Amino acid sequence: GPLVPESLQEQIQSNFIIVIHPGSTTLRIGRATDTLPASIPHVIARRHKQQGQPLYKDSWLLREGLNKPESNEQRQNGLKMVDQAIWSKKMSNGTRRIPVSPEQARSYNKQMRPAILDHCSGNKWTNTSHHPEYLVGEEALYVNPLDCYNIHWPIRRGQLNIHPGPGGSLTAVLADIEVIWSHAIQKYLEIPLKDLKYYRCILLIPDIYNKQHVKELVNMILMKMGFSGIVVHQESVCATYGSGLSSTCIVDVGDQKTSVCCVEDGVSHRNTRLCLAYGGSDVSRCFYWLMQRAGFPYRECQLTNKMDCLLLQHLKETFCHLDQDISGLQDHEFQIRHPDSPALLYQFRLGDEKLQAPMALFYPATFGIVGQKMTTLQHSLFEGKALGLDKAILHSIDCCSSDDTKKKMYSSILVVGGGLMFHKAQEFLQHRILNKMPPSFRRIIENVDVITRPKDMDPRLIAWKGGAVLACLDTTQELWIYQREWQRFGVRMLRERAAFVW
Ligand SMILES: Nc1ncnc2c1ncn2[C@@H]1O[C@H](COP(=O)(O)OP(=O)(O)OP(=O)(O)O)[C@@H](O)[C@H]1O
Ligand SMILES: [Cl-]
Ligand SMILES: [Mg+2]
Repeated sequence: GPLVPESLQEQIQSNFIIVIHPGSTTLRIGRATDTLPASIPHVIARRHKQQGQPLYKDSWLLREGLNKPESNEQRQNGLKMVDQAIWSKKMSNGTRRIPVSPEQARSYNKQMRPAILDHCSGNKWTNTSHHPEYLVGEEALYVNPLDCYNIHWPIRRGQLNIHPGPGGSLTAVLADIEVIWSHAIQKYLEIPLKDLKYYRCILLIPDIYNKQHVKELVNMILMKMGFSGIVVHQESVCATYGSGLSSTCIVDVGDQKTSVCCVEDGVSHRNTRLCLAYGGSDVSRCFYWLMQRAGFPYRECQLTNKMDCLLLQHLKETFCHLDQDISGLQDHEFQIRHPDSPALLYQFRLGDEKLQAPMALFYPATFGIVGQKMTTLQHSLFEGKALGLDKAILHSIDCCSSDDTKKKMYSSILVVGGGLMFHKAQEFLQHRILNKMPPSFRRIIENVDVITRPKDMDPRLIAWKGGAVLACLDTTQELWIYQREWQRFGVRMLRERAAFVW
């Protein structure tokens, strides 16, 4: 409650604490005093050192296992489960939702031609005339695909993006992280790197984390970048802080990973931890596939193409919904303003695809991913099969030992991150939870409450905000690990001094 005059707010403690929340697609970074953190595409373009090197592009909306022999059938059967769930749920007036045909749409759609809004789109490729060794964030996304740059996303599906080839070693990934993080600090926080010695860092990490990798990051923060101290915490607990819910089931739907777990007073219960290998991006790809069947008028779209991918993400965020009551064929329009093209405006007609795609989050077989580990527990048949979001929430809560805990968890489900930012998502999910949960508890419990915009904030920023909040906490004074303790004892510090059980 200490209100600080503007003449002094650059001198309070939290002005010298940098809060860092990495993501597969977006880095969120800022001073603990910033109201909004900077949001950067967590990506880097690196120049070739020679002529005639093959262009490496990281996968984004594509991933392994989409084209196995079984992929197409699995996709089909999932979409039938989605459809069954859609039909099964009556509309507000109590009637059935009348399905509309993809073919009916296709007929109208591929008579559609784009109009031009402008001769030039108004966007251009990042300029690389001066041969930068690298580019970061949005500048990286806008590198002409024909330029001699490899594109690297240091994080995929919420873990370090290690893979065969250039940029895929642990060391390359760490160097890319450092370059990306350092660039953001100088450019957006406007903090010279030589000054980091006066700063401390709060690093948010996944609920289920990799000890070795966290170790490395901490080493990077303290030793390579020059922060004097650091505090590491799980993004799930931070989410609870940012939202003000001491006890709650937390679900973080990101672009590529979905976390579920139960948190009780700053503690994520290991036995309740689940990580699912899908998120917003999978929905984006699915929506694309559905739209193609409806005669999607942009016919030269490709999933391997960054600009197209931004378009698909955007289309999903504009059209997709989880509202039973929005039905029928609707007339829509969208723009394309890519570099090297005109500003284009497209008419087209969409039906159930707008609802089917987001619901694949509850029927993830729809993604048609075959032969991959899809589910992860904290230190198998259950892993290779993808688990719907609601089943995961339930399963997680069911892994609480106490029943008073469970009462608390069913009663409060917090949903965080961007992945589930669809219209009516809160209601939609609250409805499934009621019907799907154990009926014994459904009675004992006054209501199931799903929270999506707590305090009416941006779900993408809740955890980051919690990180800042964590810096103000009294118990936090004892969490800091400082450079010299690290240089000396290293990993021993985390075992001794981590807020969570290392
Ligand atoms: N209004 C919206 N409607 C639907 N989806 C949205 C909306 N806004 C953002 N998203 C989605 O949120 C996802 C990104 O969420 P977020 O930035 O929390 O992920 P991340 O932290 O980068 O990824 P991860 O947590 O998987 O590592 C993207 O798939 C994006 O399309
Ligand atoms: Cl906000
Ligand atoms: Mg995330």
